[PDB]
Amino acid sequence: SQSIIAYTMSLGAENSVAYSNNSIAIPTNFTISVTTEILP
Amino acid sequence: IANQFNSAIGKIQDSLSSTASALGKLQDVVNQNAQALNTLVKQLSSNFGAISSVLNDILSRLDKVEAEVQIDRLITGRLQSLQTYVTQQLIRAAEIRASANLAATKMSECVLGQSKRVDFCGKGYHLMSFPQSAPHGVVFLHVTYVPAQEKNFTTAPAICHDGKAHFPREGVFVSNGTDWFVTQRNFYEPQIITTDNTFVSGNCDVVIGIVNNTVYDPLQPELDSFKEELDKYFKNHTSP
Amino acid sequence: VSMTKTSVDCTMYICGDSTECSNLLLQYGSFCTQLNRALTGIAVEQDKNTQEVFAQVKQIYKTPPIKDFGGFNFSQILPDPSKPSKRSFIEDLLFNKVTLQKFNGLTVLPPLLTDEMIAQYTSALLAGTITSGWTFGAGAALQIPFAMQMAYRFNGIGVTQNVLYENQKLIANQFNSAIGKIQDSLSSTASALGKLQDVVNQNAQALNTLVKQLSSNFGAISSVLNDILSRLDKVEAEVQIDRLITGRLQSLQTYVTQQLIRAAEIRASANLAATKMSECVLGQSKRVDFCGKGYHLMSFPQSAPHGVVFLHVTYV
Amino acid sequence: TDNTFVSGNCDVVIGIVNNTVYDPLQPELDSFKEELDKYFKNHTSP
Ligand SMILES: *[C@@H]1O[C@H](CO)[C@@H](O[C@@H]2O[C@H](CO)[C@@H](O[C@H]3O[C@H](CO)[C@@H](O)[C@H](O)[C@@H]3O)[C@H](O)[C@H]2NC(C)=O)[C@H](O)[C@H]1NC(C)=O
Ligand SMILES: *[C@@H]1O[C@H](CO)[C@@H](O[C@@H]2O[C@H](CO)[C@@H](O[C@H]3O[C@H](CO)[C@@H](O)[C@H](O)[C@@H]3O)[C@H](O)[C@H]2NC(C)=O)[C@H](O)[C@H]1NC(C)=O
Ligand SMILES: *[C@@H]1O[C@H](CO)[C@@H](O[C@@H]2O[C@H](CO)[C@@H](O[C@H]3O[C@H](CO)[C@@H](O)[C@H](O)[C@@H]3O)[C@H](O)[C@H]2NC(C)=O)[C@H](O)[C@H]1NC(C)=O
Ligand SMILES: *[C@@H]1O[C@H](CO[C@@H]2O[C@@H](C)[C@@H](O)[C@@H](O)[C@@H]2O)[C@@H](O[C@@H]2O[C@H](CO)[C@@H](O)[C@H](O)[C@H]2NC(C)=O)[C@H](O)[C@H]1NC(C)=O
Ligand SMILES: *[C@@H]1O[C@H](CO)[C@@H](O[C@@H]2O[C@H](CO)[C@@H](O)[C@H](O)[C@H]2NC(C)=O)[C@H](O)[C@H]1NC(C)=O
Ligand SMILES: *[C@@H]1O[C@H](CO)[C@@H](O[C@@H]2O[C@H](CO)[C@@H](O)[C@H](O)[C@H]2NC(C)=O)[C@H](O)[C@H]1NC(C)=O
Ligand SMILES: *[C@@H]1O[C@H](CO)[C@@H](O[C@@H]2O[C@H](CO)[C@@H](O)[C@H](O)[C@H]2NC(C)=O)[C@H](O)[C@H]1NC(C)=O
Ligand SMILES: *[C@@H]1O[C@H](CO)[C@@H](O)[C@H](O)[C@H]1NC(C)=O
Ligand SMILES: *[C@@H]1O[C@H](CO)[C@@H](O)[C@H](O)[C@H]1NC(C)=O
Ligand SMILES: *[C@@H]1O[C@H](CO)[C@@H](O)[C@H](O)[C@H]1NC(C)=O
Ligand SMILES: *[C@@H]1O[C@H](CO)[C@@H](O)[C@H](O)[C@H]1NC(C)=O
Repeated sequence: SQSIIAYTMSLGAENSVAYSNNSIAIPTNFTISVTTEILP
Repeated sequence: IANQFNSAIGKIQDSLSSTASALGKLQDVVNQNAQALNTLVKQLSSNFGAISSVLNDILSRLDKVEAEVQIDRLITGRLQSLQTYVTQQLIRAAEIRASANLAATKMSECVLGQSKRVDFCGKGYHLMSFPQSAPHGVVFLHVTYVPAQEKNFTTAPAICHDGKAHFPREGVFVSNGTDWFVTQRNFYEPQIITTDNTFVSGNCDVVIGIVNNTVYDPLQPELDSFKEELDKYFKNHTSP
Repeated sequence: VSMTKTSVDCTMYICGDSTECSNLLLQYGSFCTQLNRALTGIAVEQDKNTQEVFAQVKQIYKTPPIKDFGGFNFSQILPDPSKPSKRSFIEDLLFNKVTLQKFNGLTVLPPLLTDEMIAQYTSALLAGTITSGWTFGAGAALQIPFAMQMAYRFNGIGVTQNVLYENQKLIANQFNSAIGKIQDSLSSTASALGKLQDVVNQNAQALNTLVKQLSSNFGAISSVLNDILSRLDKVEAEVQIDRLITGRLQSLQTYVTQQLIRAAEIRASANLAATKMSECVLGQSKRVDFCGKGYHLMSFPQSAPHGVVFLHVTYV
Repeated sequence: TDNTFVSGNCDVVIGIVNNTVYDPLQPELDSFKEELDKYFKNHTSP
C-alpha cells in the first residue's frame, strides 16, 4: 500500500501578510528556542 | 523563561537521543577520509598495463633489464594515484578550513559575545550559545528569543496634542482601537503617552498619517497638588 | 551562487563504440568511478548552495493587492503577474544581459531549483521585506506600515525618526529615482554583469577545452580510434591505444581538478551571498561596507542566471 | 537638562566652553510664582 510518489517541490507554506498603512502586529508572548548547529 | 529554556535543552537532548542522522555534516567528513583511503588502497590492485599488479610477483618472474619496463608502469599509475589523493585532500583541507574559520567566528561572536547578525547564531534574536565537543567538530547550542503570540493593533507614526508633533523615544504608538498607548518595539507592554516616553519636533502639517491624542505630563498632578494646597491656605487665611 | 551541474561518462569520453578500449580502460582500475564521484560531489554542492542562498524562509509571502507603501514604488522589483514568467522587471533584464556536446559523453543536467522557483523565493524574500520589515527572519512575519519600517531603519543608522517623517516625500522620491538609475544602468551596459558572465564563460570554456583534447595525438599516430584499431595489429595497436587512454585520462583529471578548484570559489561566493541575504535582506547590517556603500537601510534580492543580485539601499 | 546630563567640575574637561544651560522646570516655577504672587496681592485686599 506504500509506493514511490514524484511531485513538483512545494517552496513552503503559502501565506499573505495582512498589510495596511496603519496596521501593526506587536508580539505579546515569546518562546525561548534552543537550536543545534553543527560544523566540521 | 527558565521553564521554557529547560524544556528546550530537554528537547535537544531527546532529539539527538531519538533520531539517527542529525550529525550527517560530521559523518560525511569521516566517511570521505575513509572512502578516499580505501580508494587509494584499491589502486594497489590496478595493473595500469603491467603483466601483474603485485610488485614482488614481477620481481619473481622477470630479470633486471626487462622487469624495469613493467615496474615503470606500476610506478607511473601508483604515483598518479597518490597525486590524485593529495590533490583531493588538499581541496578538502581548504573546505575544512573554511568550515573551521566559520566555527571560530561563531565561537567568537556567539559564545564569547552576543551577536546582532540575523541568524548568524541560529534562527531567532540571539541571546547566547553553548559550545559542545563532537568528534572532529563543534556543535553550538544557540539560545534565542523568538516572538510567539501576535496581536494586531492600529498605529500612527506621530501624535498631535497642541499643533506640535510627538514621536516615541523608544518603541511605537499603538491602539486597541479605543485608546492610544506607547510600547517597546519587540514586546507588547503598553504605557500612557507621557512627555517622558516621547519627544517633540515640528508641527502637524508635515507628518503624513499623524493622529490626535492627549500627551500627559507627570508634573501636572504635582503642580495641581500644590494648587489645592495653596488655595486651601488662602481660603484659611481669610478667617483671622 | 552556482556553476552548472555536470556529469561525464568517463568511458564515453576515453573510448566509444570500441569494447577493446574499455578492456584497456579497466586495466587502470577505479579512476573513472572516482572522477564521476568527484563531479557528483560538485553537482550536489550546486543545489545545496542555491538552496542556502535563496531558501532562507519556509513560507511564501504574497505581496498585498493594494500598493500603499507611503510613496515607495516597488513595482520595478515586485513580480509582475501579467507576464508568462513570474520574474520582476529588473530581474528580466538580469535574465537577458547574461548570455549562453552530448556526442562526447558530457552531460549538463539541470539544477534542482528551477528559475521560476528561484523567482518565487526572491519574491517571498522581497515581499516579506516590504510588508513585514525584518521580523520574518527571526519569527513570524509581523506587518508594520512601510514608513514606520523606514523610521526604524533611520533609528538603526542613529538618525532620529522625525528626520524621516519631515522629509518622507523627498526620501521616497530620491529612492524611486535611484531605482530608476539601476534600471537604466542595467539597460545601458553588460560591464555590470561581468562577475556572472565570467563564471558562465569559464565553465563553458572548461567543457569546450575538455572536448578539443579528444583530437590530440598524445604521441599516438592518430586520435581517431578507428584508425588505430583498423591499420595496426592487436599487440602493437595496444601500445598505440594506451597512449590515448593515458592522455585522455589526464585530460579528464585536469577538468575534474579544475572544476573542484572552481567549485571551492563558487562555494565561498555562495556562503558570502547567503550571509548578505541573512544580514542585509532579513535585517539591517551595522557593518561598514558590507551591505553596499553608505549607512545601510535595507536590501532587495533579485535572481540572475546562476547568481543573486542585491539592490542595497543606503543613506549618504 | 533633558537633552544633556551633568558630571564633575569644569576644571578637568580639556577644551570645555562656557554657555547657559536652560532648565524647563524654571519658567513653569516662575509662571507659577507670578500667579501665586498675584494670589498674594489680591488676598491683601480682604
Ligand atoms: C483598550 O485598552 C484600555 C486600557 O486597558 C481600556 O480602557 C480601560 O478600561 C478599564 C475597564 O476595563 C477602565 O477602568 C476604570 O474605569 C473608570 C475610570 O474612571 C472607573 O469607574 C473604574 O472603576 C475603573 O477604574 C480604565 O480606566 C480604562 N483605561 C483608560 C486609559 O481609560 C479599553 O477598554 C480597551 N479597549 C478595548 C477595545 O480593548
Ligand atoms: C486633529 O485635531 C485638530 C484640532 O481639533 C483638528 O484641526 C482643525 O481642523 C479643522 C478642519 O480642517 C479646522 O476648522 C476651521 O478651519 C478654518 C480656520 O482654520 C475655518 O474657516 C473653519 O470654519 C473651521 O473653524 C481647524 O482650524 C483645525 N484646528 C487646529 C487647532 O488645527 C484636526 O482636523 C484633527 N484631525 C483629526 C483627523 O482628528
Ligand atoms: C568660563 O566661565 C567661568 C565662570 O565664570 C570663568 O571662570 C572665572 O575666571 C576668572 C579669571 O580666570 C576667575 O577670576 C579670579 O581669578 C583669580 C583667583 O583665582 C583672581 O586673581 C581674580 O581677581 C578673580 O578672583 C574666576 O574666579 C573664575 N571663576 C571661578 C568659579 O573660579 C572662565 O574664565 C570662563 N572662561 C571663558 C573662556 O569664558
Ligand atoms: C489582525 O487582523 C487581520 C485582518 O484585519 C482584521 O479584519 C477583521 C477580520 C477584524 O478582526 C478586524 O478587527 C481586523 O482589522 C487578520 O488577517 C485575517 O486573518 C484571517 C484568519 O484569522 C484570514 O482568513 C484573512 O484572510 C485575513 N484578512 C486579511 C485582510 O489579511 C490577522 O490575522 C489578525 N492578526 C492577529 C495576530 O490577530
Ligand atoms: C506565554 O506562553 C506560555 C507557553 O509558551 C504560557 O505558559 C503556559 O500557560 C498556561 C496557562 O495560561 C499553562 O497551561 C501552561 O502549562 C504554561 N506553560 C508553561 C511552560 O509554563 C503563558 O501563559 C503565556 N503568557 C502570556 C502572557 O500569554
Ligand atoms: C510606479 O512607477 C512606474 C514607472 O517607473 C509606473 O509605471 C508607468 O505608469 C504610467 C501610467 O500608468 C505608464 O504610462 C508607463 O508606461 C508605466 N511605465 C512602466 C515602466 O510600467 C507605475 O504606474 C507607478 N505606480 C504607482 C503606484 O505609482
Ligand atoms: C535636499 O536635497 C534634495 C535633492 O537631492 C533637494 O530636493 C530638490 O529641491 C530643488 C529645489 O530646491 C528641486 O529643483 C528638485 O527637483 C528637488 N529634488 C527632489 C528629488 O525633490 C532638497 O531641496 C534639499 N533639501 C534641503 C532642506 O536642503
Ligand atoms: C490609508 O489607506 C486608505 C485606503 O486603503 C486611504 O483612504 C487613507 O487616506 C490612507 N491613509 C494614509 C495616512 O496613508
Ligand atoms: C488654618 O491653617 C492652619 C495651618 O496653617 C491650621 O492650624 C488651622 O486649623 C486652619 N484652620 C482652618 C479654619 O482651616
Ligand atoms: C586649539 O589650537 C589653538 C592653536 O591653533 C590653541 O591656541 C588652542 O589652545 C587649542 N585648543 C584646545 C582645546 O586644545
Ligand atoms: C481675587 O480674590 C477673590 C477671592 O477673595 C477671587 O474671587 C477673585 O477671582 C480674585 N481675582 C483675581 C484677579 O485674582
